Amino acid sequence: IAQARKLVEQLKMEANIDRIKVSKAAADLMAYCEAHAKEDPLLTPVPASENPF
Amino acid sequence: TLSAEDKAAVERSKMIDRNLREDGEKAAREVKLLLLGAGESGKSTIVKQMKGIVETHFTFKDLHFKMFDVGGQRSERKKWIHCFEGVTAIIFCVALSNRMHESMKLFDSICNNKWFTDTSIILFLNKKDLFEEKIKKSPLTICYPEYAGSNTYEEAAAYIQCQFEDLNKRKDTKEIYTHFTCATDTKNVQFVFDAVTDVIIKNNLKDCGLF
Amino acid sequence: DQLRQEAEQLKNQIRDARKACADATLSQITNNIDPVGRIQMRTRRTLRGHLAKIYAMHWGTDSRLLVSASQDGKLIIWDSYTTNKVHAIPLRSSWVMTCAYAPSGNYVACGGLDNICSIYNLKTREGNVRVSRELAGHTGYLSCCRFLDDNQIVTSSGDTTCALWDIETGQQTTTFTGHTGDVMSLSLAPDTRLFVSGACDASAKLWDVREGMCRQTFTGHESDINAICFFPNGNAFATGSDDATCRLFDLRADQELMTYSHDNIICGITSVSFSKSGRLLLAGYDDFNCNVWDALKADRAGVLAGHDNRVSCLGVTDDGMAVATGSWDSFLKIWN
Amino acid sequence: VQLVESGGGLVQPGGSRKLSCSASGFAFSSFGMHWVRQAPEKGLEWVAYISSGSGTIYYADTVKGRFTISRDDPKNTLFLQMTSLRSEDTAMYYCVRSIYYYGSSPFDFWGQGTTLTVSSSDIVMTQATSSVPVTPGESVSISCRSSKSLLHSNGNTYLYWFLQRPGQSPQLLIYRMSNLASGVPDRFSGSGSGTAFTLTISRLEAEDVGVYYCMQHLEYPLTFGAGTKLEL
Amino acid sequence: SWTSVTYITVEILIGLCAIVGNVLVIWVVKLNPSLQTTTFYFIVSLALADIAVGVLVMPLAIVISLGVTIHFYSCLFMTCLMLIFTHASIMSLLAIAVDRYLRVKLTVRYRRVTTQRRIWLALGLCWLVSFLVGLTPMFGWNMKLSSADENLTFLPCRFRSVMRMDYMVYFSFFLWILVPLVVMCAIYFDIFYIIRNRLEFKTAKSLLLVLFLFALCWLPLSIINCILYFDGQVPQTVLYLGILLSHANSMMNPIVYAYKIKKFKETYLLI
Ligand SMILES: CCNC(=O)[C@H]1O[C@@H](n2cnc3c(N)ncnc32)[C@H](O)[C@@H]1O
Repeated sequence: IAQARKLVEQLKMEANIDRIKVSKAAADLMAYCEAHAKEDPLLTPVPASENPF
Repeated sequence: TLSAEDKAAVERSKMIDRNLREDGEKAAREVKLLLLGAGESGKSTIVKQMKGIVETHFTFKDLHFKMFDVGGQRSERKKWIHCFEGVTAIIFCVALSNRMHESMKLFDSICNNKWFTDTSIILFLNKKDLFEEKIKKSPLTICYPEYAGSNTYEEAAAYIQCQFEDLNKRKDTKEIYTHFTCATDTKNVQFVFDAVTDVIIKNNLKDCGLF
Repeated sequence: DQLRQEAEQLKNQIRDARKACADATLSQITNNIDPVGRIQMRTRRTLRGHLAKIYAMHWGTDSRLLVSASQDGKLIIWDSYTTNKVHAIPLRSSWVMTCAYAPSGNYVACGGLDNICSIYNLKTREGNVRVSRELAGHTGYLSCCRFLDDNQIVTSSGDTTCALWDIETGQQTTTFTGHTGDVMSLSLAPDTRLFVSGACDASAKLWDVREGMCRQTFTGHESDINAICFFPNGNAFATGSDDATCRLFDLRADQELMTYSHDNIICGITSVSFSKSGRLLLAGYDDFNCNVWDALKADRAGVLAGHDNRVSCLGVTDDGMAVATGSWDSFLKIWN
Repeated sequence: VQLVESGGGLVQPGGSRKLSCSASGFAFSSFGMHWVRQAPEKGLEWVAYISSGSGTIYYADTVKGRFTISRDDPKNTLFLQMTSLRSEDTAMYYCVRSIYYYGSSPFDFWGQGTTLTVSSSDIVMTQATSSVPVTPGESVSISCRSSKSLLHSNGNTYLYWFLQRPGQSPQLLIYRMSNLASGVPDRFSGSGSGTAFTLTISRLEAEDVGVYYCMQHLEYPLTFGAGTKLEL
Repeated sequence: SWTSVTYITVEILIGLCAIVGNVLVIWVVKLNPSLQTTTFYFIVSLALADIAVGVLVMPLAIVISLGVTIHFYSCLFMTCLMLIFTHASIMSLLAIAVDRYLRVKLTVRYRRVTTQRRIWLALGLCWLVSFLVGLTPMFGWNMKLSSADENLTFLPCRFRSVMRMDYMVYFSFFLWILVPLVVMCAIYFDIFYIIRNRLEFKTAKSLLLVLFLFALCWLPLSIINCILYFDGQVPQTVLYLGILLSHANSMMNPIVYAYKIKKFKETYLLI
């Protein structure tokens, strides 16, 4: 009887979570990838002088 | 423009390049053979008969063979079969003793792969001391209604061999080499040696356009 | 029924509440944001020397050193700046599927179908590289491994399990279970306090390294997952699959955020990696190419064409200066 | 790690000998070897170099064309065959190991040396002083100057820092710039810019007395300094 | 005359075709790293030989036909360039044949006997022999050795005015054109015998195509020279025909060697 009891306990653990709405999550990633953009070579490549490659 | 130390680093890199080339050469003269089959199919019998992943290295008539057994992998999720491209052949083991349908579906699976359309398959029915005594219990119809031939060893064994051959869905690119002779006789490795020689010869020919 | 009924009603009501409280998708909030344009990247360096399919590759923390493993049973440590081969480690098993480079730079980890995570010491007094340790205990093949520190590493296997080890003792400190299929990839969080792993059960999940408990599970997928990676802030992660789709999830909303698929894409994704800004999601496909996806717009921002076989591994430096891509054509290429 | 030299002794002018160096405790085949020398209370002087694989052999202009350096990787041995020996070839000769790859330390280990007695362009580096009194616990600052800029296009300033303690062979302290070697206390530090270079010691101890030497590796021949002595 | 114009036009067209085909072969081989093994080493060597036979030997043949007053030694130089490049192409064909023979007859040990170093050593040897054979005339064997007018410096450049026909007959053709043909014949016969004994008409068709093209395109002009050496006569149109046949083999080689590998066909179609 415990074989499925542990599975349902795992589901319950997955249930009680501080759920943060998806739109809130998207804004956080947008802000993080905007604040680290000026220093992203692959996105804004460095002039050839400094470019180690 | 190199500094005194960059020149030594480049020398070290060139030495490493030489070592990589000379070890890749050594690794390119070796016959890589995948080993497949269902459980209780003689895989354990063949690996001992042969001269996680278990690698068996053996030399026969100047050919160095690496036989890779992946029977220990308990997940049948084929997430690594693509890692066995370029292997000279697949040695697939089956036992004449509906596990036969399991072997048939496995054989269809291995042949159907996009990763093995060019690799020949060496199918074995090695043991021949217990493959006859149990044919008299009943015909080949306990789970195979279609058979209507003589219920003897040679007839039924040949029929089963031909039916395994039939699953080869494109005989244009790859070939199947079948084995019957008893496992007690020391011919199992010799047949493997001939099959790999034929495979390598045809690969060479199909490379210079002489195919 | 009570246990089956309890499980069904739980899952249904949690998922229904999650859907109801879901506000909008990733694209809905970034529609006003301008795109990146075409990410035209050139092959600055081409690392020759691997003589078989390249399966795994990991950047060093200095953004200059690389480690790559090939099917030829070789682990090459490269100087990407000059294409100088710094080290060549002959692996004990030629079937190697994962690589890791220690954050300190003293160790490298590898392993594969041998069910063992070998750890090699680079900074020895003898001038060579030796096998520091071998971690054993996994039953399925070795899918991925990542150093947490110089003495603590985390591993995934095809046993539907992950393992937190203590390299000094050689015993697995924690065992993480819950998957029903082969676990194919794990990513370590930036703070090295959690991780996320996807399995062949077509599900991903976030596992806490300290308590050994199953923190979260994410679903909404058709096929297996072969690649997973964190957003640089450790607040999300992207997965790649045989579905021919890449999916970005958040570990707080508990719901899938975005899908990364195109109609002309018919085959799976072998590797996934993020830009230093997390603005470009780089994905290696079976179509012999690597696609750059706008992580917020889901559009294809470019293609790293130039590989003559399947692109098996991706990697981005810690400073974001260059991208390493390794394919079955036996070449690593650095792009900038 | 162990490098033991042999073959020293007294030799009349016009003779020839062969200094030998036996190695034990490291991957010798992957190491290049340097031959250095120190004349009686005059200072270190580079003699020769042979790279890993014998692909590059360099000799000092002072003895360039006279002398030869030979490798034996399978026997883990180094030879320096000296043909004509003038009265200036009297010195204690050191066998040194040096491995070159990104991040490596190319003078980690010196040998114990062997003595040879004889009967009776290049970058110049100067050590500002030769003796400095000091007491334990008082920080010290050695310095030396160079002719050219050791700073190469790589960004590496190929200036080294060794310390030779009384009655024992030199020991590496810094291998490019402040990059402390393996086994050295953290108190020792290095710095400099282009031509002026300094070595700082905080909390000086009784084992820090000896001669400090700054060498350069930017171009051959390798040139040491006079040697700045520390008194107590 | 009409014959001269027709010969020049056909020659230039054939040379352009040869250059285009060989350049395409080189492009295909270099684009795909999978096509960089022993057989493709030999094929690219042949491709460079044919590019040389199409780029220089074509304008050189046109110049030789015109017979401009261009001094003895410049003319001899042009003829020797022609000889070296054509013999290089023939040697490349022979090398391909020998490589196929080794593959067929060495079986598993082939890769253990055929390493990259030996491949470059055989290709370099072939090209060195080609250069030696084609530049031999400058070391004494030429028309000047027999001319009684030792003071003749400027003359109209005609191939028969500089190159002794005896050299082209006994040395060039009988030793470096006929011998390759006979040895390739024997090699391909043995290859077909072995492959039949192991197993087939596709291979026979390919081998026959190869041998027939080589013989048909190198025997006509050789026999023309042989007759011209034994005090006979040959219509000028026949001479043009022979030259065009050889320079047409130059362009035909790519279609019969590189195009028979499925990998090469797939790469070409992809491009
Ligand atoms: C390998 C032998 N090379 C030739 O025969 C070349 O020399 C030239 N050649 C040979 N014999 C004559 C001739 N009688 N007149 C003009 N060209 C000739 C042809 O252009 C051939 O391409």
